[PDB]
Amino acid sequence: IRITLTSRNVKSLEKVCADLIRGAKEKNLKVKGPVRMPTKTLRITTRKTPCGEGSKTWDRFQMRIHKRLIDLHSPSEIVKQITSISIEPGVEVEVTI
Amino acid sequence: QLYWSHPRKFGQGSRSCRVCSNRHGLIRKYGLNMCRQCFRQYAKDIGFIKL
Amino acid sequence: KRKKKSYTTPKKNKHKRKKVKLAVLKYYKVDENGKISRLRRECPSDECGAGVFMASHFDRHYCGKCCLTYCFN
Amino acid sequence: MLMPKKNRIAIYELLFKEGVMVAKKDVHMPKHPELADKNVPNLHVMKAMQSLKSRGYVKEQFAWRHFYWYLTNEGIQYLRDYLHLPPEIVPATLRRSR
Amino acid sequence: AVQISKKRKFVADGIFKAELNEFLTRELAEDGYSGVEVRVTPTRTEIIILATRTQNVLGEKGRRIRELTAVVQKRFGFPEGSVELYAEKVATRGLCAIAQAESLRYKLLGGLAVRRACYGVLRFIMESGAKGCEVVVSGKLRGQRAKSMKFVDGLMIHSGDPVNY
RNA sequence: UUCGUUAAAGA
RNA sequence: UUAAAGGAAUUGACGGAAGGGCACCACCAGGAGUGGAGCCUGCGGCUUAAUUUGACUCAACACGGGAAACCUCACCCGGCCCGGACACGGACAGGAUUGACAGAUUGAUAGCUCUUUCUCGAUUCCGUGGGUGGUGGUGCAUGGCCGUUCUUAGUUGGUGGAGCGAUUUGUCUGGUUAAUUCCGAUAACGAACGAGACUCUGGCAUGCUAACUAGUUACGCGACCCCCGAGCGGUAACUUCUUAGAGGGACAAGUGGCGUUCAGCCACCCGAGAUUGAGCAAUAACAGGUCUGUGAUGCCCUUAGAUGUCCGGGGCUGCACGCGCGCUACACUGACUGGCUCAGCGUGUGCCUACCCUACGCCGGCAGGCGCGGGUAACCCGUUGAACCCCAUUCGUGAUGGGGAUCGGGGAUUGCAAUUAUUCCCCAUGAACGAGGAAUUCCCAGUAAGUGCGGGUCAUAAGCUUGCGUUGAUUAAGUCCCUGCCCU
Ligand SMILES: [Mg+2]
Ligand SMILES: [Mg+2]
Ligand SMILES: [Mg+2]
Ligand SMILES: [Mg+2]
Ligand SMILES: [Mg+2]
Ligand SMILES: [Mg+2]
Ligand SMILES: [Mg+2]
Ligand SMILES: [Mg+2]
Ligand SMILES: [Mg+2]
Ligand SMILES: [Mg+2]
Ligand SMILES: [Mg+2]
Ligand SMILES: [Mg+2]
Ligand SMILES: [Mg+2]
Ligand SMILES: [Mg+2]
Ligand SMILES: [Mg+2]
Ligand SMILES: [Mg+2]
Ligand SMILES: [Mg+2]
Ligand SMILES: [Mg+2]
Ligand SMILES: [Mg+2]
Ligand SMILES: [Mg+2]
Ligand SMILES: [Mg+2]
Ligand SMILES: [Mg+2]
Ligand SMILES: [Mg+2]
Ligand SMILES: [Mg+2]
Ligand SMILES: [Mg+2]
Ligand SMILES: [Zn+2]
Repeated sequence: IRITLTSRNVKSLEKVCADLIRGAKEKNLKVKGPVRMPTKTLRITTRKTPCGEGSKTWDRFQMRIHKRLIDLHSPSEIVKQITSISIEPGVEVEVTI
Repeated sequence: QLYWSHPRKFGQGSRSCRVCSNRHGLIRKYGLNMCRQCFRQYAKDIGFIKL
Repeated sequence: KRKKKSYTTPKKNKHKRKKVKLAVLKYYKVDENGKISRLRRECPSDECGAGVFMASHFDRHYCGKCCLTYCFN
Repeated sequence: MLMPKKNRIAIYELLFKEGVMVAKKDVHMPKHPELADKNVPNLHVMKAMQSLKSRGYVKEQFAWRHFYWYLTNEGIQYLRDYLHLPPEIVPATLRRSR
Repeated sequence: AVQISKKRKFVADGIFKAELNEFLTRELAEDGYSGVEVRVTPTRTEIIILATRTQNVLGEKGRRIRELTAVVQKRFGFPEGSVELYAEKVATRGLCAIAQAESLRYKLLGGLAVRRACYGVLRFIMESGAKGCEVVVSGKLRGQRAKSMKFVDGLMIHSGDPVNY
């Protein structure tokens, strides 16, 4: 049983990771590590201008999609107990049994 | 009536933009439909930063 | 540019379609003051031939709603 | 050019059930997608809603392809003329708020 | 049942954010519009509109917010009342530069000439705790050529990273 | 080494 | 006849005035080239019914991400429809407004029109006002955005000196620096924007944090040569390799010299680094470009035989010519054949309206087909088994086997349709080109160049562009002579 935290901002990612580990230390569950996935980056290069005057000057837009995985083997009742957490909207939660 | 021949399943004429249907300028295959004229204005709103 | 499109008139000013018929239409014929006689041919049973009569032609018959066309020698 | 008799009363029934109509720019020339709520795709919807936006009944807004039609208090006051046909029923916009 | 990639779902969500935000600044230009906050929740999709004048959002008897709820739910794919809207009154009117430009639009429409409107918004922003503003109004003003009128008071940082926040 | 003209107004 | 003419003086602006600085978009010492030949792609002139158009020094000329078979398309040719909203009003058909089979005409089975006559039913048809649309015109009316000045370093206020005042000093003789960056001299003192500082990335490291969607040591399953406890790959702990969070780490600090107490340069060491590359980037201008980006818009034209939108062709490609960015070669440091061996960004599915990425087996020589499987992704392509490079053979100074342009035949694939444009493969024809005149472009270290891959349009799809990797130079680290710019 694993839980994937897919995040847009790394600061809120680390905050919700610290909150989850702080809420998971006190229970009798073997908490595995928040595995650092490699950061996804969607680079887009843009002409900067509707009409072609001047030098070939290009916008270079990026994103930094971050991803963490934890492994918490438990029955589904304990999973639904852990599931109810108020979260910042920059982080998405998925579960996989 | 025959208003719609040319079934338009491919090519430049099929790609219609989400913003202003600027099918002359190209529309990128990024899970996205912009112009490059309006993606500049709306990239910081949809989540793209320059850095 | 300054391109001037002028009416060279290859074709004349043509007329559009105008729907014109007689004054009233008497489909049914009264015989012996109460018996109804039918002159025109009905439409076959394809959810069209309830009250729809077909068009007269030299060798064809044509329906109005669902455009069924029948031919006979 | 004659819309079927079910068409106008059905789109007015949808507008009376909701109060918000939604369409896109795609009137049949690149492609023919039908409307997600009704039978006629876009053209009869625009022809039915232009008479409502031109009589000062329903406001108009646009979101990048899509026409969103906006119900007015005076819009309901002139939809009373449509409410001649059913009994007096308030839609789910003005009656109550959860 | 259906699913898409993480590399495309986030940019689809961002296009949804920009679509909703810019359509609400189109149609809610009457009241003071600041911005939106959307919480991703699979039970009830909560959309929070931060507005300066919340009276037009609340409507007369809770009508306009339910109408905009129907606007969202009858295209964006959320049946049975999945999307729920909530307004937030913004107390600091002089903090939101979007609200300042939005009020400056309606002041420049109905008379209220450019010099007096620019000094009024500079005095209001300087009164509302700000360190420094810069109101620039450009266009055809009492003539043919476009006169570029700039007005600036206080302190302003133009270059570097922290200009954005 | 040479290169002419552009009014009336418009802050 | 006129309401000014004029005088010093202040600040801009402008000079075909001077002085001092800065710049590899200037030069020196060089490298790679272009201009020479062929081809690719834009531009001009022709031609054309049309070869749609904007842009013309840097600051236009593979730029409009502009690679067009139809779409894109705005240009010619011919032909449908009104989406003509809405108000008053004509007939209102004793309820007849819109749709079409058969034949002629038209590419058409457009009912476009005609002969023929069935159907839908108060939404109609027509007129008068009004509205819509346009990739129509006007970027010298405009918004926004970009480019350029200018990535050069330059601008401003408070208090106080000078002047009656506009104003001026501060903001400067000199030194240094990428910098108005500081030190200094000082009627100026503390200050502000800009430059730095800021953010991202690269380089170093901890047994700091931790991983079956990433690996390692042993061990077991288990193959193989000697057979001698060895070696090479296939299938219980720790993050060193892979990934990413925080913190550390570099500041010209240490020494000696050059310099005024200075500001700061030069050589060495410890160090991974004696500092890498980008983003943002002021006050203010151009009467720079874009109305062909829009439901951003002012004014003018049209709205029924349309400058609206479709349909079917042609066109932007069209050629006595000139110009620009590029690609291929002019070979032996090389071409061909065979073997060997190494990557890094990043992309990929039932999409908020049409769609992939590709393993395995068989067939075909190849371009390709068939069946089956995985992947919505550190999982599957994939331990991206790339090219260049390295080893062996052939070629032997011959426009040769280098060059592959032009040209004929055939075979595959997308697409509804490929011929006066697709694309790929096989055979064959085998040109100029012998290192390029005048002039000219870029460049200071993982840098130029050689070389391949990934994204953008994509279906077919790169010789363009954006990024990533492999090998990896020469010679400067200085200057105001040429050019351009700034300041006084
Ligand atoms: Mg251009
Ligand atoms: Mg396409
Ligand atoms: Mg384009
Ligand atoms: Mg302006
Ligand atoms: Mg203005
Ligand atoms: Mg203006
Ligand atoms: Mg003007
Ligand atoms: Mg003059
Ligand atoms: Mg004088
Ligand atoms: Mg060329
Ligand atoms: Mg040209
Ligand atoms: Mg020509
Ligand atoms: Mg046009
Ligand atoms: Mg104008
Ligand atoms: Mg005085
Ligand atoms: Mg001064
Ligand atoms: Mg690693
Ligand atoms: Mg500036
Ligand atoms: Mg409007
Ligand atoms: Mg035209
Ligand atoms: Mg070329
Ligand atoms: Mg597509
Ligand atoms: Mg030939
Ligand atoms: Mg080429
Ligand atoms: Mg030069
Ligand atoms: Zn658009």
